[PDB]
This record gives sequence, structure tokens and C-alpha cells, in this order.
Amino acid sequence: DSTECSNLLLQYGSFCTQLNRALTGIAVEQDKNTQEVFAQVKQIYKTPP
Amino acid sequence: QIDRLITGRLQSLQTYVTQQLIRAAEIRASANLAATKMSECVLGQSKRVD
Repeated sequence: DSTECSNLLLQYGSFCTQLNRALTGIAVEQDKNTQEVFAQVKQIYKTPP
Repeated sequence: QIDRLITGRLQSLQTYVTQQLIRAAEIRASANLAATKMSECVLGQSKRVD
């Protein structure tokens, strides 16, 4: 919430965007890992009583 | 002023190269898996499941 710090920051290009994009990529990769490791079965079988 | 532009552009280039190295490493891993699949599943008959 510093206006002047922003103004100056915009003179350095798209660094901020590139960083944010990278972190978004890793974040969605984590949900991909959990999905691939566990969701290997189509149905939810039940234990016979 | 020139020194300022040089430092900035140099840093942006070094960042690019770093990202390319990481991506290349991941592609290498993929290629290794592809080579294994070609070797075991095409040139023969794999028995391991899934």
C-alpha cells in the first residue's frame, strides 16, 4: 500500500507477473501429484460386513 | 544511466536462462521415461501392471 513504491516498481518490467505465474504453476502441480498418486481406482468399493 | 540499463537487462537474461535450465531438466526426465517405454513395451512384452 505504498503508491510511490508501486510507481517505481512498474519501471522494472514484468518481474512481478513472472514470479506470480511460477508460484501458481507449482501450486497447481501439487494437486496434480495428489490426484495422480491416489485416484487410481474408478469405483469406491465397500468392505463386506 | 547506461550502467543502470545494463544491470537490469543482464538480470532479466540470467533469469530467463535459469528457467530454461529447470524446464530442460524436466523434459530430460520425460524423455528418459519415453525411452524406457519404447524399450520395454515395443521391443518386447512388459508384464508389470498399469
